Amino acid sequence: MIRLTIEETNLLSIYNEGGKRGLMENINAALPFMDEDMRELAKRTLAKIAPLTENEYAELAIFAADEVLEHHHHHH
Repeated sequence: MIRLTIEETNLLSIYNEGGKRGLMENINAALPFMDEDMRELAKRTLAKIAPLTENEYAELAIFAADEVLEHHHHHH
């Protein structure tokens, strides 16, 4: 298990679907629809999961996106 930051894992939380494969296909298809800062962050974080499989990304399973919820609270 690798250690990702809050910025990295929260961006993955936006497109997390179908393991890390569908996550990469979600991010790369929505790159022109994404923010510039989000896109430059995306290429760094996807390079972390590039040496990983669906198994290793399921161990991560978005761990670091709960810390930013206290800042605004999106009603869910």
